[PDB]
Amino acid sequence: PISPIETVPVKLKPGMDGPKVKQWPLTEEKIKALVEICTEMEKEGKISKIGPENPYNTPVFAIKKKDSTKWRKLVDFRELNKRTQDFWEVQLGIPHPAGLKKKKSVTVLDVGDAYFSVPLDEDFRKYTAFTIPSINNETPGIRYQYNVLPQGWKGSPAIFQSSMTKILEPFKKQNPDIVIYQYMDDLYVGSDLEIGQHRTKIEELRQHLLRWGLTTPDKKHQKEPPFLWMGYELHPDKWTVQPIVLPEKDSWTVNDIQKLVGKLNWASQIYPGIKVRQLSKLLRGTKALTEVIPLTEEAELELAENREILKEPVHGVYYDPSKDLIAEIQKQGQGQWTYQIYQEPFKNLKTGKYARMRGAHTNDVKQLTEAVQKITTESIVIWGKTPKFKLPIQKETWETWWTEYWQATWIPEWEFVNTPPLVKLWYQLEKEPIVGAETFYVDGAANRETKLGKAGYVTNKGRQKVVPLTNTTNQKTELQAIYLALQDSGLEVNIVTNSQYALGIIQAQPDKSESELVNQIIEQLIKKEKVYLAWVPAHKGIGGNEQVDKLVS
Amino acid sequence: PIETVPVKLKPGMDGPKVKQWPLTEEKIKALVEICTEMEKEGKISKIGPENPYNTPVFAIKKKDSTKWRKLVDFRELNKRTQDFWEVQLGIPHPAGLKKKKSVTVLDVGDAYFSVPLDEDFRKYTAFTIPSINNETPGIRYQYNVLPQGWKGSPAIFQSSMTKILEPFKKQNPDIVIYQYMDDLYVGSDLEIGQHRTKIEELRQHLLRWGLTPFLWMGYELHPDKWTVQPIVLPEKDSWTVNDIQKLVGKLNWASQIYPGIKVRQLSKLLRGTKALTEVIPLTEEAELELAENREILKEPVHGVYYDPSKDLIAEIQKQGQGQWTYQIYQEPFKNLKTGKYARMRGAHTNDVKQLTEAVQKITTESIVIWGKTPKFKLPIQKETWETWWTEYWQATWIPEWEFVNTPPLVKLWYQ
DNA sequence: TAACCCCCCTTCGGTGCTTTGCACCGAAGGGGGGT
Ligand SMILES: Cn1c2ccccc2c2c1cc(C#N)c(=O)n2-c1ccc([N+](=O)[O-])cc1
Ligand SMILES: OC[C@H]1O[C@@](CO)(O[C@H]2O[C@H](CO)[C@@H](O)[C@H](O)[C@H]2O)[C@@H](O)[C@@H]1O
Ligand SMILES: [N+]
Repeated sequence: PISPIETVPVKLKPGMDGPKVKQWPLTEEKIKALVEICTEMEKEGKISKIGPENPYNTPVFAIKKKDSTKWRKLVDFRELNKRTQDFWEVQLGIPHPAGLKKKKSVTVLDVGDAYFSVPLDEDFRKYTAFTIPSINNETPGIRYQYNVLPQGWKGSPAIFQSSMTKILEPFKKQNPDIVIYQYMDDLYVGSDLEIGQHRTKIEELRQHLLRWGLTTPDKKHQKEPPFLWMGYELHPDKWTVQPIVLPEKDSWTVNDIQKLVGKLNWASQIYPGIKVRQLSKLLRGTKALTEVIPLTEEAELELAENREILKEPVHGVYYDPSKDLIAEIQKQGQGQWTYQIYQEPFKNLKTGKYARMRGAHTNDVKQLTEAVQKITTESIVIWGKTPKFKLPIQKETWETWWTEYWQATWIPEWEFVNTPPLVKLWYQLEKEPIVGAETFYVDGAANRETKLGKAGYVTNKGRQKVVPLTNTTNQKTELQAIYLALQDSGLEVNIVTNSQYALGIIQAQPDKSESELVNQIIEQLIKKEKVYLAWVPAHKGIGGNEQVDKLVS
Repeated sequence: PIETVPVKLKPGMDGPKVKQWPLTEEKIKALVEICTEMEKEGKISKIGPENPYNTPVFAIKKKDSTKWRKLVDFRELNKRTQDFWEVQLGIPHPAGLKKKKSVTVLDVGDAYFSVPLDEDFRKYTAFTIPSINNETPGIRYQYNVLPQGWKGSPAIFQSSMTKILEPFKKQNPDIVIYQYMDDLYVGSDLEIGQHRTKIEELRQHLLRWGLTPFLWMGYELHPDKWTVQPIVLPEKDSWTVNDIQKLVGKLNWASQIYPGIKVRQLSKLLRGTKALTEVIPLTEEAELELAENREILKEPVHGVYYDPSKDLIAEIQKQGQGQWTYQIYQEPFKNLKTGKYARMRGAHTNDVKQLTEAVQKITTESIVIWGKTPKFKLPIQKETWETWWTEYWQATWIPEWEFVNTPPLVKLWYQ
């Protein structure tokens, strides 16, 4: 005698009616095997037959279980999903083995036929109607409606998942000494009890589920490590990911690299040093998934270095709340950053990488701050606290940055680790004009129609230059003018401009840019010894600003 | 046995659907304990995923407070909730509160937990408590009473509030009392010792209703000591070309605020093409212009005043060395107030804590002066602010904000 | 020939000020993973 699960009220979107889509042409191979399952569900109580008074319908079909002789049945409720009320998902994230505390006894079991053990809403079962062709639609055919949560309905995951929590709620309160990680129907159970009391605790829970109609088939009951859980392998003192499949195909399409880079990201959670910059660079462009891509020299070298990391097996450890969390970051170049999170040296809880390039112009300090932020949020999710950081940047470098930057920025408690390449600021702008340094009044202009322009400067010593430019913009000529002044000045120079655009970029001390021109300006700034940038308003009759504006306009 | 005040949303607007953000261990444990006690006491009830609404929740510790407090980010719900001024449940603002020598802020939100809430509106107060490492899916709740931090709670409770304060107000006719969100502002011109005494009077006066996070805390303000930060022009005896260029640029920016400012005679000093460090003396015409511009910066702007129907906007600039400037306005370049903060908590070590402090200081001043909280333009990168601001938040309300990046070309608000 | 969830890389269009160019950023759509 099972206990009935209270149904969850489900509605359609206001002013909308059930789905009426009828059926797609079905091959006889599928039409046959389906009718066998229809009767099985009717006998088992999963489905009801009566549907002549039901004007709604949703297509049905089936395909093969992954590399199995069995046919998998699924309903395309995409039309009903549009008409179904919106749900708030209670699944907020994916649990991670690096967050598991070591438990003396562990068990992993699943619920048999989860969706089909949860009663659908009494009033809503009518909208799940579906029709199967008897024999190629020769005869009307058998119609059915779901009495339980069907696969493919946007509300099934949230409803089952929440029902699972109410069922587990009493057991956990009456057994606080146990830890249960519930992910859908997959359950992780661990305790420091003796294996005997553990199997007793397991059977108390295993019966607690059957009372509410939830079976626990021994086909999915794991009692001996390594436990297969969430795509990992759980050993008593270590964990690792289930083996990864690296495509070795010698002819790479667009979709080949997408699948390739995808698996490398998944591997980067424990395999240190994974890089996907050059491989993903091949993917940039609105090219179809079928186009074959020749691997560049760097993209081929990056893939080789990844094989060197993945050829060797790596393991992760478990979390110890008594010890502090340590996060260490290393610079990999080209805006790539890798990190490791650990509590004791060389026994990593997990690893990761940050390679996001945000903004056309940036520097290593900004990217390091962003890597720290990603790690921080990731750590609060898995462990609920912020780790201590070991960063390849000197305290002096960071202080100079955050104290001078006009935007508020901060890094949590951290210490410097001398692990080249170090992060540094490649140049620093003066705060006051340099005495005895030539003053370049720069300016630029571009004809909006012809796209032609000029860039140049005039100096206090009578030095002048004007340069013609083709296929340019006002903004580009303003940067070009500054570049000219840096090229044509000594190691110390004062530069006066009215380009708010140019000053905003340069004052942020970028060390890398998507703009060829900005990178050339950076190259000049790194060579200088003193550079004072000053802004003045345009068209106000100021100094050489009015003079150079004439030359270039 | 108390009937519930019906509340609707603004027509044509759905409910709040804001995802819960990750919480630290200490914040989740404090929430579980708090929500456990609130469920026992009937103030909240668990719900399922059939409720499509959600509002972020987290916890704070107020200034010099060691116990956790629960805070719900009802910003999305407050914007979607019907304005109670149109329902005529709006609370007027006393222009004399900012004039009192001392103002104490009392957390009275705890009293909201006694009034029931409109049943049809309870589904909009849904929130989700997360778990570390996603061990358990989200645990969802909803409110059965007036929730703290909701803009309708002080409006619905206003009728009960005026009753409880009637004895205190009529025995002390000079003390001003203003209610905003879960806080009560009580200002007086009395002596500090007598002010704190009359505050304790109102505390036990509040017990005489609660007898028929907690009430005990109180923070003292002094709005009569609040000053403004005016635009200042340096005074030099000798000026370099760079000095006059900076001056001309600053005055050109300032002319958008003060229309009477002129820079013609000062620009002529920059006619040639000179080295930035060259000292050049002022012409007789330029000396009058500089002095005249300072006068114009001494007087207030013409036709700038507070419009109750317009929203308040606050801009903040990081000036370095723990200095932070801000301006409050409703129309661009028509500033209602300009100010500067310095030596706040976190100065010289933590930019986010200083900015969080500045946001709270400025909001408090806007509530006292206009009874409105401003929408903030924050000088910070979105991800940086979102990663840290809850670690330093110490108020029971949360203002609206957006993220700006304005490089300082001219030092306008701070020399 | 699909349901929900987390992540990364790319493109792209919407937004605003650096203006009718250029940059910031969130939504998708690709991929990886989980049930
Ligand atoms: C590829 N795949 C899967 C792959 C592995 C496991 C489940 C699914 C799956 C799917 C796909 C769907 C769909 N639609 C689906 O509903 N499920 C599913 C998930 C959980 C349960 N249950 O807990 O009972 C039922 C169906
Ligand atoms: O609201 C969405 C999302 O944006 C953030 C970013 O800081 O800011 C908003 O937060 C409020 C909801 O909590 C919005 O109502 C408000 O308009 C805005 O400040 C986050 O706070 C929020 O998660
Ligand atoms: N110009």
